[PDB]
Amino acid sequence: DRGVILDLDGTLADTPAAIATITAEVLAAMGTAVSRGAILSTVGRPLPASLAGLLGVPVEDPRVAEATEEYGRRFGAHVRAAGPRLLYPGVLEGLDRLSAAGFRLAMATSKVEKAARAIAELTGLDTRLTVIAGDDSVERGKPHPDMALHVARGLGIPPERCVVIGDGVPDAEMGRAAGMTVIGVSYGVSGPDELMRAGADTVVDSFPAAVTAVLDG
Ligand SMILES: [Mg+2]
Repeated sequence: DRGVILDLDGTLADTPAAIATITAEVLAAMGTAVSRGAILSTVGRPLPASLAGLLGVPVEDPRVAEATEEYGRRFGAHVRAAGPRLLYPGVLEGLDRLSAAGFRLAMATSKVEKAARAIAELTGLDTRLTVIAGDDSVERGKPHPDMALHVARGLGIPPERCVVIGDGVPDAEMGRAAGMTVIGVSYGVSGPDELMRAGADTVVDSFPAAVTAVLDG
């Protein structure tokens, strides 16, 4: 009777490299380019805000919508090409083990909700997850607690009995702010010290290790 709230990019789905590459493809389509470090700094964060920051324009600039739509096309094609291969090894099996032990599972992603659901459907996450929320599901996205509180409500589990698993500082900040335990993972966008400094209770180095941490309590 406990909840596990999982980030998508860099936690369940091995997408950081594809996100960086497709971001670059989209900027090239828009006739431009930015530093590698700038792109890397955005990986896994909300997409329109990230693209606006890389282009150096207001988020409401029409160039942002153009870039976001092009990104959606390219990323959607990538996800259809990958299917379940989009996920890190052990993810579906791990989620099944958590379900078997009586945990209710949710996704909380900085992707928009429609994209999150489509990815869940193409990878097989959909049959494991009770609730899916994205950046547009709530007024205040990561690092605010709201998304985690919203999915906890969806699960019917009080925040106190939920754990957040993610690879980003925003996930750790979201979980801590929501009054939840946080398991950071080091195989995504963040190193372990940064996650500990952001409030992770522990940091593990693989998804199966995160599952073991939850199962053993
Ligand atoms: Mg992430």
